[PDB]
Amino acid sequence: EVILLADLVDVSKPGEEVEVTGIYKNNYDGNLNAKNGFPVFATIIEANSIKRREGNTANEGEEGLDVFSWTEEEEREFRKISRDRGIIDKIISSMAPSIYGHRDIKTAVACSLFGGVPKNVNGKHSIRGDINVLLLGDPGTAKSQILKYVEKTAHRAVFATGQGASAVGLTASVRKDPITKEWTLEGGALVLADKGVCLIDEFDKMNDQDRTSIHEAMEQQSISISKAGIV
Amino acid sequence: EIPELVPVGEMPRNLTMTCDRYLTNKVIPGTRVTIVGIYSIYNSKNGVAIRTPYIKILGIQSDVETSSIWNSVTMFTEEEEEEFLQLSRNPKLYEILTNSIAPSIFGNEDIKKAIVCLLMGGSKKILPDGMRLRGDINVLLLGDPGTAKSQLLKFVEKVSPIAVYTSGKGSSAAGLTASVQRDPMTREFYLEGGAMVLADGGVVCIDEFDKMRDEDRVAIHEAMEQQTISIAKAGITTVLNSRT
Amino acid sequence: DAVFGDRVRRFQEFLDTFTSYRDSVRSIQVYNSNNAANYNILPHRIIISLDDLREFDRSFWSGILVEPAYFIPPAEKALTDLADSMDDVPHPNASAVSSRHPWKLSFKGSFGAHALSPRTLTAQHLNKLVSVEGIVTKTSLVRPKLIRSVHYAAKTGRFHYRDYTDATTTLTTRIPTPAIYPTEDTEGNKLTTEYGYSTFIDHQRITVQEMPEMAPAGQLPRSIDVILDDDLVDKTKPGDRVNVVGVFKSLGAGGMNQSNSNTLIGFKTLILGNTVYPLAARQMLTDFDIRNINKLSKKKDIFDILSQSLAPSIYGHDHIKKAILLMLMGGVEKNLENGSHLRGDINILMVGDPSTAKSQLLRFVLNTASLAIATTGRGSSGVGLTAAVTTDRETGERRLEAGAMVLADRGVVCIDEFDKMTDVDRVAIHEVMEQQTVTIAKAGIHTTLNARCSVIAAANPVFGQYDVNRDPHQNIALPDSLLSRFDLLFVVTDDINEIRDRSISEHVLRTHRYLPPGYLEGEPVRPKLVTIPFLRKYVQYAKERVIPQLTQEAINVIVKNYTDLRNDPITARTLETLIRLATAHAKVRLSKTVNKVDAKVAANLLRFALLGE
Amino acid sequence: ALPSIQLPVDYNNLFNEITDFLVTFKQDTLSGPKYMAMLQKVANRELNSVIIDLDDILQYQNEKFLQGTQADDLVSAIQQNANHFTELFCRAIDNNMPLPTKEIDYKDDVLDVILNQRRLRNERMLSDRELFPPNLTRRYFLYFKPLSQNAISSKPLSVRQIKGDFLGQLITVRGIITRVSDVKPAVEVIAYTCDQCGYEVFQEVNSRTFTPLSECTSEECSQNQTKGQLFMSTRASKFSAFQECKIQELSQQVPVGHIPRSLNIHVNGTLVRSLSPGDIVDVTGIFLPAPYTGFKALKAGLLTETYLEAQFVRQHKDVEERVMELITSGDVYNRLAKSIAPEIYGNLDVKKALLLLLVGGVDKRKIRGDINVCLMGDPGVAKSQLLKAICKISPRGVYTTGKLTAAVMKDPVTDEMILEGGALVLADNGICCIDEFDKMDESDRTAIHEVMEQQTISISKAGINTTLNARTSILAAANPLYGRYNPRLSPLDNINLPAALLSRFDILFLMLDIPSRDDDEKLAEHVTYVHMHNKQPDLDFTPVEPSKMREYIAYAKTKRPVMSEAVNDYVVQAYIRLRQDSKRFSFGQATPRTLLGIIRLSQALAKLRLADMVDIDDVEEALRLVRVSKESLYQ
Amino acid sequence: ASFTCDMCRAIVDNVEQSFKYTEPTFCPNPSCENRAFWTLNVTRSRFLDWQKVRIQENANEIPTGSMPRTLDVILRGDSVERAKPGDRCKFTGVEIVVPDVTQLGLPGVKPSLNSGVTGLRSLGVRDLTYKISFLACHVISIGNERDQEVFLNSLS
Ligand SMILES: Nc1ncnc2c1ncn2[C@@H]1O[C@H](COP(=O)(O)OP(=O)(O)O)[C@@H](O)[C@H]1O
Ligand SMILES: Nc1ncnc2c1ncn2[C@@H]1O[C@H](COP(=O)(O)OP(=O)(O)O)[C@@H](O)[C@H]1O
Ligand SMILES: Nc1ncnc2c1ncn2[C@@H]1O[C@H](COP(=O)(O)OP(=O)(O)O)[C@@H](O)[C@H]1O
Ligand SMILES: Nc1ncnc2c1ncn2[C@@H]1O[C@H](COP(=O)(O)OP(=O)(O)O)[C@@H](O)[C@H]1O
Ligand SMILES: [Zn+2]
Ligand SMILES: [Zn+2]
Repeated sequence: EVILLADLVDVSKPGEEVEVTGIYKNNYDGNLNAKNGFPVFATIIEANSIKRREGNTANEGEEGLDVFSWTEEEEREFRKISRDRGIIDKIISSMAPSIYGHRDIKTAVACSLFGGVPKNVNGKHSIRGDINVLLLGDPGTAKSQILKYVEKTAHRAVFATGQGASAVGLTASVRKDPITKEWTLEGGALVLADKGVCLIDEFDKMNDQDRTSIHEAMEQQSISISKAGIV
Repeated sequence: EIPELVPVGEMPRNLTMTCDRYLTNKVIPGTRVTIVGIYSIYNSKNGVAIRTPYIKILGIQSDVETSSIWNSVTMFTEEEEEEFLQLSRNPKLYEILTNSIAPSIFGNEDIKKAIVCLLMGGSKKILPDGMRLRGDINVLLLGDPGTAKSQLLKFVEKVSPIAVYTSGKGSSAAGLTASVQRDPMTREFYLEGGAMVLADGGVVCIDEFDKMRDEDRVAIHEAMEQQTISIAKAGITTVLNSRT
Repeated sequence: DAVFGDRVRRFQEFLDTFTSYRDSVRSIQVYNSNNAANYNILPHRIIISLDDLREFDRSFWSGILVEPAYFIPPAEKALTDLADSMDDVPHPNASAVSSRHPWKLSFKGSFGAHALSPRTLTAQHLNKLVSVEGIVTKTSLVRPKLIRSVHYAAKTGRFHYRDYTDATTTLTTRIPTPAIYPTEDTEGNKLTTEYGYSTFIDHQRITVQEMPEMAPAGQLPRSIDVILDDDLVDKTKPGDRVNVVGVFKSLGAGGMNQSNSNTLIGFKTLILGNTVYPLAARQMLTDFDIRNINKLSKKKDIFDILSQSLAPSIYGHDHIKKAILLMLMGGVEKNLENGSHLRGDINILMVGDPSTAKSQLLRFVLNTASLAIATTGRGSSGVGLTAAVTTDRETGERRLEAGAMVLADRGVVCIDEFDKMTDVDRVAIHEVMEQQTVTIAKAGIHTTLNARCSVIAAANPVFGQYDVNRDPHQNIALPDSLLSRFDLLFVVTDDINEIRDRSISEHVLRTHRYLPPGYLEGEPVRPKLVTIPFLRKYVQYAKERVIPQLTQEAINVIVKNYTDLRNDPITARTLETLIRLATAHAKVRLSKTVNKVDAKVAANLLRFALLGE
Repeated sequence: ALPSIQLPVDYNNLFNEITDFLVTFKQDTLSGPKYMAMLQKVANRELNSVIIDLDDILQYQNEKFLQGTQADDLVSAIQQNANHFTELFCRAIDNNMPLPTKEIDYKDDVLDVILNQRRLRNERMLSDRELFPPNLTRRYFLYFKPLSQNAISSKPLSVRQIKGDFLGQLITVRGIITRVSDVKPAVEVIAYTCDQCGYEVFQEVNSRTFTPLSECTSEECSQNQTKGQLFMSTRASKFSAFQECKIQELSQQVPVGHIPRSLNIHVNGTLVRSLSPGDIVDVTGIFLPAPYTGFKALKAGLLTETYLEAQFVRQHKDVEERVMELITSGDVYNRLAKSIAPEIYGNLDVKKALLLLLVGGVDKRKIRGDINVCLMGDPGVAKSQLLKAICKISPRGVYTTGKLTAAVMKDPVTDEMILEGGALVLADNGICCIDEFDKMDESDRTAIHEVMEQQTISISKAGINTTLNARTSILAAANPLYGRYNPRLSPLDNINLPAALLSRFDILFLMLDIPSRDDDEKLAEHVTYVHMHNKQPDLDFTPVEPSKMREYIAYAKTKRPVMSEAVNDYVVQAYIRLRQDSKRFSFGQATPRTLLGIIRLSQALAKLRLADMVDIDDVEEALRLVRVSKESLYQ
Repeated sequence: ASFTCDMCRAIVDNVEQSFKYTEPTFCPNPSCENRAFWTLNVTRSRFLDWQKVRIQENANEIPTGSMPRTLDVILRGDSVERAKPGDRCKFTGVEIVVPDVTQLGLPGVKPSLNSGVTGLRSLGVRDLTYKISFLACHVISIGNERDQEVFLNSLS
């Protein structure tokens, strides 16, 4: 059990992988000594900080709590490189540098990774802002390495493939808690990509019920749930 | 909390609140409400120093919700009633209501007329022999993608005073109709209403109706036609009214 | 007290003014004395009219209807004194002397604003006498409760009694007794408890839920818990549309203790039920109604009049409504000497096209029956139809609660969408159709439950529309074993027409043009035909009064028709089915014999049901 | 605090009436006081159960009325409060205890030696140079028997008709006992011994709970005020055989739309173990409440349970000369076939097979001796009526549905699961009638092989593995998946039964709903002829006698005949003939298991004719019945 | 364990807890008369690693139709995490017996089916139950470095 205090509340999410840097304390409880038979002390981690473990983080060069954060000099360099003519071609050619060719693939991935603008018209109409990209190709054309690069690159990135992705493994599900036996929602794969990228590998071989349960997230950008007394 | 204002990647958090005296029985579940009140702390029977928070309600306001629990009661103000009578005396209010539905959707004029007919609805009639006839109309938009059917569903959910928006994939037989749940403290079964109970007296909207399961489609037949859900489960038998 | 004695003499003056209550108390006492001491016992209760007490003393009427805790026990004391002064019995029993129940009050009359509903019972009506209406649910087990203990001391040889008070028993609040028997007397040394002279009353908790037709938009029905006094115990079964008159009272510390410093829980609220009214499932029969029934029974086409009197809004299905009429007045049941249970309850399965008004006939036989329970294909469970085992709150003991199919005993079950049960529910339903009793062997409980009930059910074919290809397998998706227990398999086809279609169209436009009486035009709703209460009185009269018996002039016709129908989906059970029609038509004629006109109508109806005529 | 009232019942005069009735009354209507003789038998240790009859008390007060004096209505005082009158009668018996007239056997009684040493203590301490509770010395258990044919105890009541006003009164209930617990000892006097003073103390128990004594309250132990620790002794304690069972309301007594209620019956003393589960009984007992102790009594308050302390239990339920009368009647096979289930017509051979199911076959020291029969017929030809009827003639048999099996269930009187017997358990040494053999569970589809083969119910649940006893003959009823029978449909394909089941199984009978005009008439006037008059019709034949079969089949089970060797040679030749027919559509061939079945049918008819040899014409008629089964396989 | 008195801040250290968490009774300051309310010193006290592994007999020595009997084995000190579940393994050490800790009157725990021993002052009127456990001191189980220098160092 990990204690979150002050700003650290609501930072972590259910299913989110984190690196907690915290003080490892111990306290006396009577239940462990009751059910164990030996003078055993419970252990409690008081968290001092939480770092999101985004991507593989095999690179140890990004030293900081948030890898996608910036300083003021980094913002100055962003404003410097944004005014260069041809920055679009630089971003496209720099997107997945380990893959040769495939200019349409890299352009579509850049468009999906940056995305458009969601629009609200008068509080009455909603326009989806994100861009969904399908890569149909022969095997041995490095379609999945681009997906792994987007996993490394995007701010939030969720992966799914094949029969291993259920209809409610995506979207969101409901479940009965062991305490009080109440029906509570559980966030799916698309809940963990609320401002990010969901990536599906081997899309055709996935079941139709599992393929196409994601219409409302990919069109209305929303998950409407009506089950077990929960709407 | 409001789904438009949820934080990124999280779940909407349920918060327990209380009303006293004449603030009680003012809201139907499913409405959108603005509430003013004090944020107090009460100790609960369920770690260290954890005292659960609540809000003691001092004031309830909701333009979408009217007349508290429904009694067919006229609480509209007199000058607004005169303005509404002026709208009913308009020679071309039909085109006004047609253009009011989906101003950002081109075409689909007959769909907009059917939507206005759905929102106004028919008249419920009672016969001396107990014959109850339907006073609502159910509209199914079947067609190609890119015809903005789901945008019409969302706008119907916005315009209607009592409305819920559901899925075909995200639905269930106990989810649309009323469900049988168990109370934790008493260990007794009780019926908690579903999506067609929260939409009683109003509009239920279903998206991707072609895809909802064959056991899931057919729990709706009495709720569409007979305007009731007859449930006999877990020792509880009842006929709830669902005028959706 | 002085004010207590003053209200005692005021209620004594009221009972002196109206001498009908004295006559009723005298009648109860002489009936008990004649049926108990000499060669089914009238209890200690009187029917107090609020209206008759209103013209006597409006202060006492307002005291009863506003603050009944200080007004009902003085009237109890005055009525007990009048019953003691009226009783003149020699040589009484010791248990009769020691254990006397005081004469309780049961209230009738108009209540005005106090006549309420379980949803609108609110905190301003606490400690007030209210009348509520709703469904009985979750009846607790009948369990005795001690209110007076009588002990004997042999060293002194004297009997000492101690009175025991509860929050639910007494309207006034007394200091609670911890229900410990006195081990020893202060002067009489050892004390021995003498059961039999001690006073025990039956205690029962019911739950009055709001009537679901009066539920508002978007809200579930609410419920209250009602204590039943020992006279009113077992008057109510679950599913009863009861009207309970009682004092809406709150009890308990309710979180005001020092342990519950900031818990926001409320107080536990109950109703101490003064009286219980059925609200007339078995309607009383005046002699004018009997004269009308026996006058119309002599007509030759009383079957036709009572058939088209059922649901005039529904056009067509005339033979189906005839079968519905013979279903409500189901045939006689015969129990043989060897123990074979021969079913007298005719059951009907209606399969066919959409919008042929099968579910509307289900709603009509729901409304017009004495006891009717509805169920749906996807809204039912097999355990939820027969019985479910659950704990009880006031006992801490496991017990059964009856499901849908058992609570409708001596009644009808209105099954809609029968073609799409889960197989688990199909097992239980088929078990009732072949056995009429359900055997529950679980939770340490080995019980059998009787269900002698009729079944009307509606179904669609396995296709979207019914085929005219007369395929036996595509009639229903259920197995033919469940088809066999249904006596009348009616099939309906919505064949597309012009003249009859125009007749149905004009009939339903005449149906929509009806305006209910006493209501304004254009506002929201808030050849002889007999009335439907008169039809229910006819059905009730035929059910309890006449038991027909079977006679040979129908029998030769029945065996000739069976040989014609079978030898030229037929079953031997069809023979019993003819009997389940034939004496049922005798229940139309009210005669105790069955004649040829019953058997010919039975053969015609079964030929319509099977061949289509 | 405790105010006092007056009641018009005198306990001293009633005690005088009881102690005069014990020495005065004698029953000369049957042809010295008989109750004094019973107390003499108590003093001679002949009997342990003393039954006071209220009819004897009513006749005694009627005799007092004949003498001219008047009693104090003793039987009404018994019926109002029997709990105090039980102890009053016990003290009246102890006041009039006769001297023993035989050998005492003083070495067996430890309490006599203890009370001898305590009287030595009392004479030594009070030399100066009650002692025991009365329930300790009581070796008799007192019971009450209600009056009959002479009044509330005489009238039998249902469980629902028992109200709160019937507490303290002797009542009578009719009901089926659901659960009977094991016989457990309940204490009445606890003996504690002091290790220092060497004395004892007795503490009486009249509740569900009791508290022990820590320190001795003896005069010698407290005079020097030594703090001796008391030790409980089970040797000198007074015990009673207590058993708690649950009685259920009969379904005829239950109103329409209600669930039957259960009541607790506690039996004590010599009335233990007479109660049996599944038995409809009349129980006359004292209706007493059961109070709690401590926190449960404080929280539940005035709301108190109840139980029944049973006083009397009544069961609701030459032979060879009648057997010889049935012999001289003639045609025992046809009479016992047509007499069984008189609501059906015809179908003689399958009805004879239903009889021979009840007859059964012989065993060998092991080969099973059970015959098993199936009705592999069309729907609507009265299957369940035959199953219910063949349950009603033969006792120790239950109707069951395959929608079946035995399993130990939880939520018992104890927290552990009790081995509640299923349908196969209670049908042991009898007949189990399984309806809808097509519609049955896969677990039962496993279980039927162990039922037929090893005749046991092997259940392993919650770490408990046990083998319950099911020595059961099986009737099966199996409709096919399609109702109609056609030669285009194979029999095994139509019935969809596995081949191993029919390989184990002996005799299938297929009757079909074939429309024949005269046959439908002869069935039709019979079916409506049970509907003409009251109950069973006239049989237009030798009439039925439902009581007569159950002893004749018991005698048939009693003979167990043994057959000769030349008849066995004819059986071998007939088996060779049926294997030659198996060389010759129904695939079903003759097996060695069918030969054992043929043998079972052979000694079944040897049992019916009460014969010592199996006759040759009996064997060929049995193989004719096998040919009838072959005709059923064809049609 | 080391504890401090809440009255006079006196220090009692080297309190040994056999099977339940125990506090000192007598304050070592003769001026102070404290008996209860002792505060634990988390930093000063010395702790050891604990692991409770549950074992059963192997399938070779299981007789016909028997559920396997179980035994709790305590690993302390260096021997923690040495034994992984599902392995044939040999523990050598001490057979010990453990009491019911709840029956000894542990602080903050209510007293909690076989009848055991009683008549103790810490028990009061309650009884004490015993379980067979094991205190193993050495474990064996009877059921990477991709560089040249460390591999030649690890080589014979
Ligand atoms: N420019 C490139 N074009 C095609 N394949 C490449 C390129 N660069 C690397 N690869 C190879 O593609 C492989 C990954 O292919 P993958 O995406 O798994 O195939 P698929 O598209 O069938 O899933 C890698 O092992 C890598 O060696
Ligand atoms: N007539 C239109 N006016 C404006 N937007 C439209 C129109 N037709 C289609 N669209 C756009 O195309 C999308 C169509 O989605 P929609 O057809 O509602 O999904 P579904 O196929 O699930 O019904 C919407 O997001 C909408 O913004
Ligand atoms: N006179 C009539 N003739 C035919 N149909 C009618 C008539 N009156 C009402 N109906 C229709 O019958 C319908 C009810 O049948 P339905 O609900 O389809 O039964 P089920 O639910 O069993 O299929 C109603 O919608 C009503 O419009
Ligand atoms: N003498 C008789 N001959 C044939 N059938 C009869 C006779 N008497 C009654 N029956 C009918 O047989 C039916 C029993 O059905 P049953 O054989 O149990 O059906 P299933 O074979 O589908 O289980 C009863 O409903 C009854 O109407
Ligand atoms: Zn002593
Ligand atoms: Zn100190």
